[PDB]
Amino acid sequence: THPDISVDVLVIGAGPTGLGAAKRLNQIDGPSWMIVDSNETPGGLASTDVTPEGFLYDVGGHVIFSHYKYFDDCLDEALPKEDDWYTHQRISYVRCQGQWVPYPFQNNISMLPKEEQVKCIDGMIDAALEARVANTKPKTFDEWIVRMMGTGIADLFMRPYNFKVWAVPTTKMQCAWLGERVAAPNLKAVTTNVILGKTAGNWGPNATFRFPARGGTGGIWIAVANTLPKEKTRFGEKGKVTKVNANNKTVTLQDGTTIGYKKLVSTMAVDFLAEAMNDQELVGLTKQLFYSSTHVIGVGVRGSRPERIGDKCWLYFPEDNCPFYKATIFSNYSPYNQPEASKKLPTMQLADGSRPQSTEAKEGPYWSIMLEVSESSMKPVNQETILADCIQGLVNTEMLKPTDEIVSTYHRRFDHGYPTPTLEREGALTQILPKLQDKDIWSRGRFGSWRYEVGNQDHSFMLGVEAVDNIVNGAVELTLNYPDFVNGRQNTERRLVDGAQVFAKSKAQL
Amino acid sequence: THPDISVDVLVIGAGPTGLGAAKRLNQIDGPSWMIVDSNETPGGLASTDVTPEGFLYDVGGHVIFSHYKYFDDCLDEALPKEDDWYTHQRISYVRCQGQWVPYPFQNNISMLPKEEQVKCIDGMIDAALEARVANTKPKTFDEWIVRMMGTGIADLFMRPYNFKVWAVPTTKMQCAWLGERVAAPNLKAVTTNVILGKTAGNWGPNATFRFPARGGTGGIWIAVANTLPKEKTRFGEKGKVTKVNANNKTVTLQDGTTIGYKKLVSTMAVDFLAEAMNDQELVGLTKQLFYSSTHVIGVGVRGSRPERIGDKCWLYFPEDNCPFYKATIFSNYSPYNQPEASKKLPTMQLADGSRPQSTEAKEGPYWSIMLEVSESSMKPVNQETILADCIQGLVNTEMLKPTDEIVSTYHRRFDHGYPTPTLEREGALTQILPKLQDKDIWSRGRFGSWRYEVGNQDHSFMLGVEAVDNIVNGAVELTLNYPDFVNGRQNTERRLVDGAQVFAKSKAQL
Amino acid sequence: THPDISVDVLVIGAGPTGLGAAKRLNQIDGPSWMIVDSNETPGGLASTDVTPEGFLYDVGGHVIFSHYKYFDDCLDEALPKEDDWYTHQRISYVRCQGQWVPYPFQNNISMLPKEEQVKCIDGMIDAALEARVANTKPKTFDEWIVRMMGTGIADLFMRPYNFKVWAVPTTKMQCAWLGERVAAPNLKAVTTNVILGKTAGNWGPNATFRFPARGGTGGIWIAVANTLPKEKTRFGEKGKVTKVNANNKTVTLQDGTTIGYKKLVSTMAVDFLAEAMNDQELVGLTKQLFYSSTHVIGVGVRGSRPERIGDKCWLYFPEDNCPFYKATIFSNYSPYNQPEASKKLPTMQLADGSRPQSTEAKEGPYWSIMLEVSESSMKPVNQETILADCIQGLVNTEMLKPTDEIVSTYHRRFDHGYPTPTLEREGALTQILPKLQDKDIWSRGRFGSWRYEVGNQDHSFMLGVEAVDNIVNGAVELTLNYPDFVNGRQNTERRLVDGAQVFAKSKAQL
Amino acid sequence: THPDISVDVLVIGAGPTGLGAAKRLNQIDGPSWMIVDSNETPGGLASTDVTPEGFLYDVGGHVIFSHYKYFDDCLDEALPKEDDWYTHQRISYVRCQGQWVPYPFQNNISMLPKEEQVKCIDGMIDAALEARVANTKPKTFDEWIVRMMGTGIADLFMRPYNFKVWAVPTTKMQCAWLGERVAAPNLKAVTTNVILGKTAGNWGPNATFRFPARGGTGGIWIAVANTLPKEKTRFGEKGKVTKVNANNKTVTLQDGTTIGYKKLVSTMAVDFLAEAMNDQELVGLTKQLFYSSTHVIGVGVRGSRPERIGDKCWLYFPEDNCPFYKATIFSNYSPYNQPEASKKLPTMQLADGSRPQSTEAKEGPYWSIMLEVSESSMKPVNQETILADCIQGLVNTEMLKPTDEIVSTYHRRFDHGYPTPTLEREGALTQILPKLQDKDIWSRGRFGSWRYEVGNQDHSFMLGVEAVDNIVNGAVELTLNYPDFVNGRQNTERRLVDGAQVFAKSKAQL
Repeated sequence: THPDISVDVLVIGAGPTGLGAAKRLNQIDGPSWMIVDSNETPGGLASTDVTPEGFLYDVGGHVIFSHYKYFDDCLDEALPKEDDWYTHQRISYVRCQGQWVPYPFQNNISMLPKEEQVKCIDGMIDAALEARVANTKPKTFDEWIVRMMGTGIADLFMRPYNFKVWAVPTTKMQCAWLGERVAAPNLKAVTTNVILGKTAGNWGPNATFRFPARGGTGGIWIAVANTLPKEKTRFGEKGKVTKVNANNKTVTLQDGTTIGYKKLVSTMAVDFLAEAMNDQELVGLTKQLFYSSTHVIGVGVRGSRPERIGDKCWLYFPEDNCPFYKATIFSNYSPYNQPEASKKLPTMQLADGSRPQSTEAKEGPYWSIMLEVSESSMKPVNQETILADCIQGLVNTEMLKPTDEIVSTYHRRFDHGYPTPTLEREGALTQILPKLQDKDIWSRGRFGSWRYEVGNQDHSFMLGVEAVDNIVNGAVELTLNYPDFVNGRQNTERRLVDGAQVFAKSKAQL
Repeated sequence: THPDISVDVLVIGAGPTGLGAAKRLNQIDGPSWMIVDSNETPGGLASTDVTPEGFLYDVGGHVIFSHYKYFDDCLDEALPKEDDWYTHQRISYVRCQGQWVPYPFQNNISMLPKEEQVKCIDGMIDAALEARVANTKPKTFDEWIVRMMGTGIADLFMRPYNFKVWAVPTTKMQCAWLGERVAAPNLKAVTTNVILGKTAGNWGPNATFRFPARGGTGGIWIAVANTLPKEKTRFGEKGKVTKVNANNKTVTLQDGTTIGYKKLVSTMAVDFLAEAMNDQELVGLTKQLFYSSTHVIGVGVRGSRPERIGDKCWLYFPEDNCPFYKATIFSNYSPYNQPEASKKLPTMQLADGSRPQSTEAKEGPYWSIMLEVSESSMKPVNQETILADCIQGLVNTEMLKPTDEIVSTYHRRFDHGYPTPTLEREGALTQILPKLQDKDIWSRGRFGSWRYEVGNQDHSFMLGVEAVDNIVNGAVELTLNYPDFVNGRQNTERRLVDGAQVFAKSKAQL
Repeated sequence: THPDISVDVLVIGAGPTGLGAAKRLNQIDGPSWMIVDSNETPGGLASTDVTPEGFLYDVGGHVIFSHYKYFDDCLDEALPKEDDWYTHQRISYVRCQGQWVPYPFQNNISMLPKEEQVKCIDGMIDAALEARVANTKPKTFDEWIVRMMGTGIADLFMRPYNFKVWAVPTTKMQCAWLGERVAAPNLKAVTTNVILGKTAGNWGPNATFRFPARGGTGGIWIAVANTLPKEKTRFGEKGKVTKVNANNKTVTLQDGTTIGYKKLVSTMAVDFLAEAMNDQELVGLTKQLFYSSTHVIGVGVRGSRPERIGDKCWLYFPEDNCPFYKATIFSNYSPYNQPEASKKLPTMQLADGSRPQSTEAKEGPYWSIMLEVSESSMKPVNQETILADCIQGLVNTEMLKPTDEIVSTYHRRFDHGYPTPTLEREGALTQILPKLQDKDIWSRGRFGSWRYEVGNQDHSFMLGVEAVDNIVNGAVELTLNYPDFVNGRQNTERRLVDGAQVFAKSKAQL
Repeated sequence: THPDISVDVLVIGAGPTGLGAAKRLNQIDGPSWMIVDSNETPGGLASTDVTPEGFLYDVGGHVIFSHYKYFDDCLDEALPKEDDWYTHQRISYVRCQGQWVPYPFQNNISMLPKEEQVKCIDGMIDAALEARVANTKPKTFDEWIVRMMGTGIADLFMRPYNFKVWAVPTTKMQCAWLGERVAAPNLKAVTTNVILGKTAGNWGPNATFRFPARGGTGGIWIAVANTLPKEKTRFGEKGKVTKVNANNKTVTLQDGTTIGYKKLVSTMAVDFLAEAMNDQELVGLTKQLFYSSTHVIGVGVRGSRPERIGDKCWLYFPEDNCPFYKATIFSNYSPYNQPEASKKLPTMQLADGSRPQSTEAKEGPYWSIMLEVSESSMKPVNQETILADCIQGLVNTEMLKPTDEIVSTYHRRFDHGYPTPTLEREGALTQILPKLQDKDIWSRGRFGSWRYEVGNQDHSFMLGVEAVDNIVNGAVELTLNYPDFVNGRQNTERRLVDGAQVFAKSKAQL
């Protein structure tokens, strides 16, 4: 029997990855292609939400630092105007004992109490002395932390914070994933900074970043998707994949429409993929993979941006005085993330969780905060209380005075939030991925390929892109198999306009 | 003024690199392309010469181990029949103090005299003890050798041999070039072999290889070049580039024909390239690069293959009893490298350089030997005596009895033999290569890009191929910039028939 | 009430230690003194027994190597004649897999099977590599063995042998005791010896030793004791100490005679001493100390000394094919340890445990063998079978052919054989010894002070000597508290004739 | 010919060493003995001088910390009353950049400027990291300093101070002497002190010490000498040894009197001894030794003890703002080192070097300061200026305000001040000392045996004591040959009343 539609390359999911695939496919204009999504709005986890009070909220506050000139070109195409972007300097801090410690924590010990400085420097001297002699490699994340920082920093920040974010102990995670993630503190420099009381907040890929002026990060992907031929796309309930038959290479959607593919590029969660395939081997294989759900909490609060907050972007909270691991001053990114000052809104509550002194709509201005709370089977959260706990933590961390008027509240739980880099991960993936590809299926993405090392927006985009480029031009998928390689360099070869396009354009010219 | 010919991509040189470029170009069938060469026969340094007495000789006995399935595919295309190739197991030895020591030398100490065994194991223990404590990296090749093996093996083999081949001391070469070249010996295994008297000759990329049944390795490249459209090739005095004007992107040939290009893939020696451009900056820059001239000596000798030689493939000679650093029993590769048994040839001389007892044409059978002798400004040779010294060395190494009858003598001096991995090399290349590419000039190859690490046949072929793939598809030149990356893996992504070709073929089917 | 006898210094036990005490006391001739013993013959554990068939047997074959010129002087006084001593070269071997491996075992790996040479050298390389980096110190004997030699030599010899002698696992013993006992293998020298098949049997304090011509080693202490005033000695049942009252400083003998002292030098087993004091604190403290019983076996066998034995002195047996840890060819020391050639003796049995072919008294000559078998609560023995098992071991080790005729059989069990250097030892001794000295009691000797490091004959002699010299001249007991100090030097200061004696003589001369 | 006097043991020199010899000889009461000295007052370098204004001064402010219970006993005998001694807690500082840094300097980095704190901690980190890997031993004192501390502390304190005291560079001195002298800083504790701003002034043999109430330290040795039989002594011009004949064992004094000896204990400078013997070999050998002359400066100053001085005992001065390496607030030791308050004295000068405002004799109270200034051929001093320069340095170091009234001035040069522990020292001594003892001569003392390690008062006393105890009782001279052994322990064995004395007494009681 013949399928309703038949393409050479079928792309499932219109998130950054699938949009990357579609962008490269459309750039080449070679094989016939088609992209579907169960969501009427493209963007996936990189989309933006809006509260009834006019407050924008990303999925955990995203930031663009690209290793890819291609990604750069696509973004410059989607939003070409100068005033489409705001450029921001990275201002990051860590909350440790009533202090704001300049990121990276391990490099700013000088801003700690003396008693803790002692412990940290001690552990550092220990770890350094042993590292001078070591020959083996760290087995676990925890081991890597101890070797690179010391027990002082490990117990004061690393262990509790990393459990607070990853929802698993650092002893159950691997250590191959932190090439450009976790900085390795140098003893001499650290102690020098402890003596001189100076700082060093230059380390990190996020040195200087940019953010879309309007519509949040989702606007970027809507704008990108708008560069694609509308007829080659299928977003909404009409594009929801419900079945995948790999034996005869056909995908069945929600409405019943069947598509035939020669090559499949799937960016949905790989466990969902196996579940769709009805391949018990692959289901059982994927069920060895571990992830953590993400709770995104939004708070819109009345008043000018406090002096206490300043130009802070995002902050880490390793302590237990709050349920969230990271907060973001969203209002600092773009004035269009929150309502204008002339907008009148009623006070929902005070930061202490009591009635307002007035239930009338007052003017602004406003500012916005976005918190993230992790969940797993090792770290459950209570949904009905999590908002109140988040606000209460905002009080306890001196983010909000108990007199501060809360204008809006947001809360959304994402089942698949983080692809946990456990010890069993590669053991599962090196089986799952090659077996999918032998059925001509390229499963890529934050949950398609499950590798956090390369699970950022640009990374995903180029996962889709390189998947397609592999399928067509036999290119090697560097982004997928060599995270250190791609993250360690400036990828300037692949562009939105290639020699193929140029030469063909000059070919049809005559 | 207009050029006589205009192409999008112009390829200079029909060696393995240029032919790689041409192969990928012709595969994609995108932009207009043209390949030229000053030689009527394609193959470059990978070609085959023949003596008037019917003996075949490569340029140093070229042996194939491919890291590239693309290279594999092109070869399988050029010579498709089963009987086009002969399969051989690697048999390699090192001549050390009247002994044949199985490659790798550093792992077969057991075949040495006891005193030297002691020296070697001593040096190895020292080096192993220091390595347990080392935190820095070796500055020079010499340092790398001492750290990895010890002064015993260093003085007994590594230093004198490496001078004998590289024509420069090991203290003037870098060490970043020897990933899969030099084997790092393990103390425990080495000593265990010294105890048991066993051998370990499985290390090396050459474990098993194949050789073209006829026409030497040059026949391979003729066969490859024959798969190209004849009209898009220009081989001979008509294809000799004498001028390169990068400012207006035009090349002028010997006959006067001018060819305009948009992109230039040049495989000629980079210093010759600068000389052709008349770019004094690039001339002065390239003249900082170092190379060694190579003498190829051939000796056809009467008689069946001696028991003493056996099924040996190639042999290394670190000592000073001979001027050559390597010999190759070329007759072992294919029975068509030398005349048939029934062929009658007069004896030229005995192995001791004396007159034969009979100058009449006698029957065979025959066997063949091919030597290589380095030359530089640090290691000058005398051409008028080098043949006699090579034969005399063949006697001194007990390769030939002084009674053996020499039937044929070959001798050729290639001015650009080896691109020397000096300390200043990268210092020059990181200037030269980017400046050329800014003039849209991809200078690739053994002397186009000057990197021995990746200067083999497959390596060169893929230098051209990936240069083109970069120009057209924006792929990254992994073979050029990341020799360890390409050498340490199995490159299976890029094939002679890609998804582009397949999908286009299915599109022209309807 | 008054004591029957009153002396300034009382010496209990006429073993080497007590004899040392008595010798220094008698040299000084200062304070009044007296020495008692329960045995009519002085010598203690360094005495000789005789079988009814005329075979002499020490207590485990004793060998004299002196660290003390004083000990030397006393010996030269007791036996001054040239023919009172026989000089011998140390010929020692280890029985491992049908092989006689030259002592020290860990330095003569070359005389082992290849398969075991490999293991041993592997372990040595590992151990050397870790030792290059180590900064701590070994906790136990076992750890010391592993760090210094490797798991190869450890499992092949050190562990099984050291259990076979110490009657405790090497993990329960300390490592501070082996300064001049166990040799530390040098990797380079060892491997060089494995290469050249050479030997290294020069290590050890026992380089060239002497042995008393007549009466075994006991004759030395009889001869020494015969330089003491008979009236100041009390050997026999009359001299058996059965009570010690430290409060009023009185000693009650067997017959009831009471001896009052100002200072007490006790050489009996310290636990026995506590039991004699009826001091429960000291009994409890001493019961924490650990010792092993020693079984001494003797075999007189008919025939000339075989070629298979040669000039071997003592041999170690790490394997389990025999119950004994060491054997000694006693007949090699002196021709008087065994009956003369003309002596006629009946054959008791054959070496395989069967009746002789002839029960008549036949001529010789003869040779003698002495075996030692350890016993503890971790290594129980069966006395009724131990002799037969020892002979069987002599068969299994190719010491005795089953045809050999056994002329005499000796067996004696010494309850206190070895002062086991357990981990708890110093923990006990550093309490026991100072608490005894506060009661003016110097407990010295192999079981008086319980330190194997310094439990040799000369060591003991000088333990008594230095104890007295401390009591009289306030000399520091270096032999007791600094075993490494006294063992690592040539003690030439203290002589049998000192300046005091000289000047006193020259004073009485006028 | 017969000598006018004949003794068994002759003791030259009535310093602490010779007095030790005399004390032990007189204790034993064995051989005949005699002690001579060219000085009518016993004490040697440990004597006290007095200025005409009634100010006492030792030879560099001597402080007693005893390793010897024997030394303790002799002192308790000489000055038995409780009020004969004053007890003081050690208060020591280092003058570095207008600061008082608590001893030891290397452990109190916290009290330094930040810029120098950084340098010091850096050097410490480097040195620690290298030390984790080091497998050799330091060759020179300088090397030891760098290894144990770092280039920071080395350049800031160690090098300049140690030159300022030893009068030779730290590169010319050996490192085998500093066991209990120089502290080895622990990086962790040091950095902890730097963080917390804490201190650590507990390290050092001089934790709590005592001082003779009257007559300085010389009073001690006079009091000791007064416990000897006067007839066996010979102090002054009569006891001046001018000639020594070793071949016939006789000594010729100043008056011509000859004394025959069987054993000689010389405590005079060994070079002077060789000069006295006219042994050219020994002179040539002794002149290979190196010493440094010591200048002692005294300043009596009017006024109550300033708050600026406090209860400071002695202070080190590494900088070049003064010529002296050490100062001692001698007035803090005893109120009897300086005149009583009611004493009336004129003012010699103001501390800035001008006339006083009043040349009339006013009252006190007073206080005293004693400086030490080294001299050699590498560090020459000017005698005529050295006093004024010392006072000027007292001004520059803010010890004396320029208004301070100087009451008295002392200045004495000691040709043999310090036995410099050079690299050639042991090379000379291991020849000189044994060759003297072969002529029955025991050269002991600060310049008799020339070893600073053990050149303190108690050390010297016990050098004589142990020399004699070796001559008589064959005791080992641990103090001479094993400085680490004696300094690292509590020597409690040898007492002023020994078992010989007790037993002999009790024997003469009956």
